[PDB]
Amino acid sequence: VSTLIPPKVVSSKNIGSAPNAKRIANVVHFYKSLPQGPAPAIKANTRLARYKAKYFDGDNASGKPLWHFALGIIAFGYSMEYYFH
Amino acid sequence: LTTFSLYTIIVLLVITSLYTLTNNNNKIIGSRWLISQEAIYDTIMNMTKGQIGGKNWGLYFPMIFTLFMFIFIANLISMIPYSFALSAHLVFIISLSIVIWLGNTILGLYKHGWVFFSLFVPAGTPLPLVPLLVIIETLSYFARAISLGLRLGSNILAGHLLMVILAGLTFNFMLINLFTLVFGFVPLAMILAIMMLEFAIGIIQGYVWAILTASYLKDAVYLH
Repeated sequence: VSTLIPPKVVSSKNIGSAPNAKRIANVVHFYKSLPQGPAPAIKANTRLARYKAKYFDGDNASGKPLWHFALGIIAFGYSMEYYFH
Repeated sequence: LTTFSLYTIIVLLVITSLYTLTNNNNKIIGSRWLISQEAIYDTIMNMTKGQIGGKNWGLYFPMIFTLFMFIFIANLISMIPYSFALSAHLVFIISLSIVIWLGNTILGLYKHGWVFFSLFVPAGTPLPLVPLLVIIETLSYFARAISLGLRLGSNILAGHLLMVILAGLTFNFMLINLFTLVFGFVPLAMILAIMMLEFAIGIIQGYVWAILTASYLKDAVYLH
C-alpha cells in the first residue's frame, strides 16, 4: 500500500538541528565585521602618536620609552637641584 | 604647592598611560605592553579570590588593585635618583595604612555588630585562659595597625639611604688620588648590586602589602 507522507514535511530537521543556534550567531557576527580596522596606534596624535607608534605599539616591548621616561624624572629633580642650589 | 604634590600628579599620569598608551585601541589579539596589565589583573584576581574569596571578592577587588598599582609604580618612581619623598615621606604611607586599618575595624564593627569583639576571642580553649587570649589578641590586632605601614616604609627608606651613604664613601675614594680610585670601583659595584636588590624587594613588598591587607580583610569580613 501507498508509502506514507511524513518524509514530505521537513520542519524538524531544519529547525531541529543544533548548528541553527550557531548559524544565527555567525550570520550576525560575521557579515557585520569590518574585514580591516582603522589604525592600531594613534592615541596622543600631535607628533606623540609618533611616540606611541615607536614605543607603545604591540610591535615592540623595547625598553626605549622606559629609558626616556626615567631620564625625564632624572631631568626633573636634577634641574630642581640646580634650582634649589 | 609642594614638591610632594608634583610627584603625586606624576604617579597619576603614569597610571593613566597604562590603560591608554599601551593598547592598540583594544585589539583582542593583545599588545606586548598590554599583556603586563593582563597578568597583574590575573594575579590579583587569583590572589584576592584566594584571600578574600567568599561570596564576594570582586567588591573589594578595585580597592586592592589601586593599592597594588600605587605601590608598584611608586617603588620605581621613588627609585629614580632625583625623585622626592612620596612613599619615603613615611607619614603618607603609614597614614594610608592606619586609614585602611581603621576602615577595616569600622567595617567589622558596623557589619558584625558588638559580636565584632568575638573576633578577639580566637578559639575554644580552656575557660580560665579565654579572657587572657582576648587581651593579647587585641594587642596584636592593633599591632596590625602599624606593622603594615612600617614594613613598606622601612624597606624603601633604608634602601635609598644605604645607597646614598655608600655613594658618599666612594665619592671620597675617588676624590683622593687615582690609586684609591682604583679599588674605588669595587665598592661602587656593591652599590649597583644593592640597587638591583632594592628594585626587587620593592615589588616583593608591594605583593606583601596587598596580601596582608587582604588577609586582614579576610579576618574582618569572616569573623574569627
